[PDB]
Amino acid sequence: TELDQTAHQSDRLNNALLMAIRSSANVSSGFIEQLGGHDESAGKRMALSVELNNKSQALVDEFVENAREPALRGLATELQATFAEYAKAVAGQREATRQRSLEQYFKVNSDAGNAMGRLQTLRQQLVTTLSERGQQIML
Amino acid sequence: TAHQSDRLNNALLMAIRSSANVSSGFIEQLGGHDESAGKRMALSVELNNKSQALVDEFVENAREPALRGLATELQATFAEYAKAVAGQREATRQRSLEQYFKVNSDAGNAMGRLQTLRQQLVTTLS
Ligand SMILES: O=C(O)c1ccccc1O
Repeated sequence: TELDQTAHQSDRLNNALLMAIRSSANVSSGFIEQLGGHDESAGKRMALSVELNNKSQALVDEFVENAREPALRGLATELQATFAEYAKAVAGQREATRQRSLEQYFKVNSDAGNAMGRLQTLRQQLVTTLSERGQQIML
Repeated sequence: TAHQSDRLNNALLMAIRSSANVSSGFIEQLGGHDESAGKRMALSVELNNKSQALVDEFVENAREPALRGLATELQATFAEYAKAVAGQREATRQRSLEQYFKVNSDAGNAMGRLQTLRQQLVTTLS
């Protein structure tokens, strides 16, 4: 049944990164809605961005708990540390939205992109490692 | 089955990055970063073309009747998302905040459905 446990680890990964990117999509589009005077819609996107990054970090933390094989743990905790960096930058984008400052938005939008670029590469290496472990069981 | 999951997961990650880039690009236009906004727009076009190609490969390789209806639903829902993101791009080229807001709800709801659709598709891929 360790076979179906590598699939749960892979789905936690894919869901975490998808929601992590959806959260940045919500703050940027919410920032635009705010500049158009759509305060209510912008507030809902801020809340959705909070909820998505919290859900993603919960999956990430569940991911590193169940990653016990050392061929997997080395990439797992770098994914957690990189994500905490990504989460703070998106949180910085949200406070710039509430403050209506393009200045603060550009200040941390480069941080979010850098951490997201490393998150996507870390997912690729982790997905390959999980797929390799699952295949190792069938042979 | 491994190629289908890679197509599905990469298609969705690239589709959401295509949207995040046009919103980023729109914000750069508001700040006077016209050259940097053009680079976000081009990357959004490319991510959309690549994710559309993966969705097409996925649907063609999803023949087992347990997946045929779910694959077609993914295709149509993905079409709704891409159309909205294309509307985000055209609202950006016309520098219209109101046109951006109109299509933003269509993109958010479609991607919320794609998130649940992808989960159901990979459990049927087991
Ligand atoms: O994924 C979302 O929730 C979303 C929201 C607004 C715009 C584009 C999007 O993908």
